[PDB]
Amino acid sequence: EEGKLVIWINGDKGYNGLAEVGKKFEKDTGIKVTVEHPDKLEEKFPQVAATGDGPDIIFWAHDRFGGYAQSGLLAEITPDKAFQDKLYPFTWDAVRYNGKLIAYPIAVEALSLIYNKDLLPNPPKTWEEIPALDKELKAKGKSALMFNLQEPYFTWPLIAADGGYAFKYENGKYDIKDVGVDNAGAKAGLTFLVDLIKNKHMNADTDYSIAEAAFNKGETAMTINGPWAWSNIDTSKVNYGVTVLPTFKGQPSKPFVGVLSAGINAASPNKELAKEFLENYLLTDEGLEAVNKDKPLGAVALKSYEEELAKDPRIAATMENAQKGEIMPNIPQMSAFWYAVRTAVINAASGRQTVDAALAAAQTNAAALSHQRLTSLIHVLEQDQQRLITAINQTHYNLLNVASVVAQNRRGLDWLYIRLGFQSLCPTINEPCCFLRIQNDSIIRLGDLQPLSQRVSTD
Amino acid sequence: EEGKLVIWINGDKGYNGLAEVGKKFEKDTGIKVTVEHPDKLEEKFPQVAATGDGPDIIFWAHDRFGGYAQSGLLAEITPDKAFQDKLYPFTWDAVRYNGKLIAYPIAVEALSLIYNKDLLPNPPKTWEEIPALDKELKAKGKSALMFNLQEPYFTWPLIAADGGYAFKYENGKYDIKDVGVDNAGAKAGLTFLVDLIKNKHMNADTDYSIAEAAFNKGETAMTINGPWAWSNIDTSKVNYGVTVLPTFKGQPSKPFVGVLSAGINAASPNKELAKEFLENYLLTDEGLEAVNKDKPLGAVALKSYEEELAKDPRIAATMENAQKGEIMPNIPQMSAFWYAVRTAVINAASGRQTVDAALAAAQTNAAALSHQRLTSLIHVLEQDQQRLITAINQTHYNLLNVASVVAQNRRGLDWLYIRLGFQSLCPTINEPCCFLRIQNDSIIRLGDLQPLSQRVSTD
Amino acid sequence: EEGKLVIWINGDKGYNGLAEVGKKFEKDTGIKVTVEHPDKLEEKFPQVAATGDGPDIIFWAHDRFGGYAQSGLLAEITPDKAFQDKLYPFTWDAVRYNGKLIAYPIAVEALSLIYNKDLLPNPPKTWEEIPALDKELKAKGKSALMFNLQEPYFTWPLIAADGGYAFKYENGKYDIKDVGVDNAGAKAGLTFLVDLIKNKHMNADTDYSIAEAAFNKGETAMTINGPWAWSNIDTSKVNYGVTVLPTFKGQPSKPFVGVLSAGINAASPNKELAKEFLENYLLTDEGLEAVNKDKPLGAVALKSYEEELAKDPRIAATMENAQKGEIMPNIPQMSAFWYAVRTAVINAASGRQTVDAALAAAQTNAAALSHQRLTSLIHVLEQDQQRLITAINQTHYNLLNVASVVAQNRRGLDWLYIRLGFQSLCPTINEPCCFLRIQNDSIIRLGDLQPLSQRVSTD
Ligand SMILES: OC[C@H]1O[C@H](O[C@H]2[C@H](O)[C@@H](O)[C@@H](O)O[C@@H]2CO)[C@H](O)[C@@H](O)[C@@H]1O
Ligand SMILES: OC[C@H]1O[C@H](O[C@H]2[C@H](O)[C@@H](O)[C@@H](O)O[C@@H]2CO)[C@H](O)[C@@H](O)[C@@H]1O
Ligand SMILES: OC[C@H]1O[C@H](O[C@H]2[C@H](O)[C@@H](O)[C@@H](O)O[C@@H]2CO)[C@H](O)[C@@H](O)[C@@H]1O
Ligand SMILES: [Cl-]
Repeated sequence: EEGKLVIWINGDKGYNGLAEVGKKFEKDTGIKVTVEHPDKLEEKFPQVAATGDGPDIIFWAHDRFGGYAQSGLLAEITPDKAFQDKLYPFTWDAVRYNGKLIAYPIAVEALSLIYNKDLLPNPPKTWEEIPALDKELKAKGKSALMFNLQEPYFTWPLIAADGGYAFKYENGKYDIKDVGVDNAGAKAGLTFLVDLIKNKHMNADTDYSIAEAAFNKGETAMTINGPWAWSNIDTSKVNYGVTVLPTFKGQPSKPFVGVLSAGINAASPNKELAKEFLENYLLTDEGLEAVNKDKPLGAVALKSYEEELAKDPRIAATMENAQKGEIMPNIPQMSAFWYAVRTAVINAASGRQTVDAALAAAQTNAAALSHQRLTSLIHVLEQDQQRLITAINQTHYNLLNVASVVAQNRRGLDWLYIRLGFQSLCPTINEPCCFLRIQNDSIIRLGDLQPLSQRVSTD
Repeated sequence: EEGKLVIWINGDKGYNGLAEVGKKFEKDTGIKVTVEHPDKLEEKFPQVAATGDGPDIIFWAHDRFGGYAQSGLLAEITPDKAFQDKLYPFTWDAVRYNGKLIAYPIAVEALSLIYNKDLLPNPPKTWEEIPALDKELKAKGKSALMFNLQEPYFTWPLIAADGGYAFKYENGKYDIKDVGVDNAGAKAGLTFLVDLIKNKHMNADTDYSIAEAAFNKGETAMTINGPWAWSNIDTSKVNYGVTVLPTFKGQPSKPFVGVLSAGINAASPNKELAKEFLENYLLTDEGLEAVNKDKPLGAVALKSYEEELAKDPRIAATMENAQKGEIMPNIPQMSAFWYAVRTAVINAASGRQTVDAALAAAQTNAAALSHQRLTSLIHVLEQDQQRLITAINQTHYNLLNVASVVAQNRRGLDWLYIRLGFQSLCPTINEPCCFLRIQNDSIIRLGDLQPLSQRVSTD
Repeated sequence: EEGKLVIWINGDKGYNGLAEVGKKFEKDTGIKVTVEHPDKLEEKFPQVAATGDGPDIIFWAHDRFGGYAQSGLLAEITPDKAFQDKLYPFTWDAVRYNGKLIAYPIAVEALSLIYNKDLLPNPPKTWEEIPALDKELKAKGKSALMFNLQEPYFTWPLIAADGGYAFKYENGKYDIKDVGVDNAGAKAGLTFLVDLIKNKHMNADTDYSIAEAAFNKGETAMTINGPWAWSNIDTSKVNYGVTVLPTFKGQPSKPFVGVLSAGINAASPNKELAKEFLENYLLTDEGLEAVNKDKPLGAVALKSYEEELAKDPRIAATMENAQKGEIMPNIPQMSAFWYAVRTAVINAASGRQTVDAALAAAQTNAAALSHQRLTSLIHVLEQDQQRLITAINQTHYNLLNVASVVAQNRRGLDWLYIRLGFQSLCPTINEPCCFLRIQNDSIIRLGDLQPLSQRVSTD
């Protein structure tokens, strides 16, 4: 592991293009670079890193990096002044935590409205016109809009539009106790979304893959997604545009803006190699181009290459949406916020909770990293109890099966004894009879249990 | 469910009288009203309401409504100025939360001392005289005092008398971090109560039903209860009075005063029908009278009807005790407070904990809604582990039973083989013998486990 | 239990000498005194005391007593002015909590460097010289240093040296939210220690017993321990000295100073007997001498006897280290702090976590008594799940064993039926055949579960 590099990046990004940068590094230096894209990497990273494992370099939007740093998992990076000047200062702000740089910023990501120019020459300026737009499109076997409803990143622009917010920003400092997921703006936003589902303009089950396939197959007029998605739309040959997100109550949708960033694992014995790879290889016009040609990065942090990329109307639209949204905080509590909003949106979308109760609970859960932890614990314990009860049940049925064969064996022993002219088995061998007797009251008592979450609230 | 009303109210209130109001509503409008009184309604409500179920209207004392509102579960009510003027302003204060009305107030409830005039013509002015009073009554086969020891509502007046308090009220705002369940006043109060149990003037097991039956049967000279209880005493024909609660250390007992209130479920598609039922039907002299004749409501919020009720010496006594106690907060943390005091009082009463350790723990638990949650979780997990271990144990014994029949079957197979002049089973069929071999070290290791609560504290 | 005394004291202290004081008490008064030294007494005490059990008198360093008092478990002690003057005021400060005395102080304990004068005539002034010292000692079949790595008390002096601290002390008041276990000083301290283990100058598994035996057997040049340990070194006949702890980065090591103290259980019906035992018997030159001759107490609180003890160069060294360290807080949060640092040090020492991730987690856990509680809960639940799964697994294998005998019984039934000229069992008795059929998918699904802690973090 010393003398080589392992890099993790998300499965929706240009990892094959990044591997080409790794191949050039290897060509020039002899150093092997391996790029992986595990699932749930943003959750896997802190677990493996804490034990001194995990990759040398970790790529994610900047919002998770404050927590990683607070947890002891990141090396402070040491770019000199000349390198720092190569990148936009606002990108350096995104990766600064308690005064220290904790990652290299790569690219600015914001969500936009992506629309099919052949189905919809002139896309809606407002969210409110969508149901009527969907009505007409449905008559022709299409739909107006499909996007990932399973990740709150995609719904947040709408929730934020009328006033919803994560943590209040005042005096240059986020207040972790002031959360705006349950104010009037947020409620209106999510109610409008759940209204779309109620009136069957969207489906609660739609996830990344489903929306992408529908848009890329010409089935839906619009989707909501980031620069990474453009590559596959090009391949699909759909005639698409990338524009400003619809307004809600006359207010701009407010995407949470992410800076794709690369951190160095505090436990890496390859911190200098990682620095040189990121600074001398990836963060160059040629390194970034290789990644971008694979899956587009968005508006890159590197001024020299961004000056070219900026002339792309897709990148102009990206930055227009960015300017309307807000840069994500990188505070450790961002993971509690996302977990809470994720739970709210899914619960509300699927009709398992009301909008207002979903959001009230999110408000509580976002307002403490320990709050979600308790929520997560009870959720996981509830699952474990069901797995335990299931195993206990199956063993019971297994035992009943075995008993059935034992009973047949006993009947066969008796029949034969009698047929050969003895008494039945037990008086013949002169033993008190052993009878099958199975108690099941315990098993029945387990099958009665309401789920753990309910029983904890009802105590 | 649209076009009809479902109402929940507690099993100790006039629900048959409320159903008569529902019947009149149905007569005038065609709208069916169904009144239910499930057990634990105050705990069932928030669970079903959060999923968009539960009743249209929920009745409880006002203290729980802040939490329900904070959780997204209540509609703001919209009574006009003319209706608002019909009710006392202090009752409207009880149902106001973060500036909004969240329920209709119905009636003011306070606990009083109810005494048997034939056993006790002149009831005690002080708690301290009770043991000597009980001494003499016991000589004649009676007791001085019996009341519900399972619900802290009933013991709180005593605990509060010498200085105990829930949340500190200053600057018109409750301090959730300043809790007075473990100060000197509170300790003295609960010690005096546990002293009554120690010296056998009361029993820790006495609950609502036991006290009510004893008083109503003429077995005990005194009880502590609310206006709802009077109805059944009338039926019993006991000659009773309703008076000021005894003093403790020369201080008035301080009942936590409740306003029976009716909220509208945020998820009800019948919010206007509910408004009209509460405003045009229940909150009238005739609506309230129908409920009151069933079980007395106390001092009603409706000025017109209260002006009659006030002439009742029982209602005068009720309000004298109310004025000496304090209006309950309606803050979300009230449920943590009640849970904590409930646990303390029962633990101390039953001698499972010392007064001082019981109250110290209550202090901690009341000082955070998340604190009780952890306490409740561990309590529930401890129960679940025991249920799991019990099932695991019974399956083990089931398996031993099955094995016993299998062993007898094997002995019978061998005997017969030999009797028919073969060798035993296994050399005859030419197989290595399979032997019953049951491992039980796991089962024994489970039977060794101290309860979860102890093991978590001892980690 | 009324009319006798039960005393708990730790197994490393002079409990046989304390029992001699108990015997003198019994001789003079008739009152039986029983001294016990259960394991984990500091954790057992609060559990048994809360139920009104446990000893009359509890001995521990003063740091745990604030929590015991806050939990309702200690009697305020009532020494008069004349008795108070017998002991140093700073010892009385150690046992004062929210303005009240909650224990009798006995003796001041600080860790020192204990060295073998024959292996090491001139012990190191610095931690940094130890690896080179160990290098040379190892060549002669010895080692430089061995001390208990399982209890953070012993490692803290080093962690504190360069700036690590527990709770920030300002304005005479500890800030429970300002914890210094994860600052630069603390990280450097623990990194140096783990570096010693990496480079094999110490072993992560070394505990109290192992270090004591190695030093007392002449195998290692140095150990770190308190006055109690001297007694067994005397017995060993090793030629030892007791000196100032090594410096780290030119800074003194900073032992957390403990005052061995004796509290009276709030639930004791023997509070006056306990007072008289502690004041009239133990806290005398003769009482303390009896304990000290068993295992040395350190610098005693009793001025009269300390004036003699102070002339001991071992006691001078003890107090030099004390003055360089700091008196422990007695705040309730000390137990969360010790639990957190214990976990960090072991995790880092054993290489299960990195120094930086270990300490970051400790920082979080020390910063709330409820934080550790959640950590402890998940740790205990993880263990319980494994015990449950193990039992579920063994029952499965038990059932497979039983099934194997049942299958052999069936084969023997068939063979015999056929041999006696019938058909096989089932067509002969004219029954559909029952077959053994065991489902195991549940069991396999349980064997797949990652540990609970990981799954809760990954939710
Ligand atoms: O859905 C919550 C999720 O949102 C963001 O993740 C984005 C990411 O920033 C983009 O690069 C892209 O991969 O889509 C992701 C959503 O699936 C946050 O960065 C992440 O922390 C958060 O969990
Ligand atoms: O015991 C705690 C309990 O007290 C109060 O409940 C009262 C209620 O207000 C009365 O209407 C009557 O029904 O007796 C109840 C006690 O059993 C609080 O209102 C309730 O929130 C709390 O849990
Ligand atoms: O290791 C943490 C532990 O440290 C202290 O315990 C000391 C004790 O003070 C000494 O008398 C001696 O017995 O060694 C102990 C360490 O094993 C704290 O007093 C204790 O609260 C803490 O858990
Ligand atoms: Cl069998």
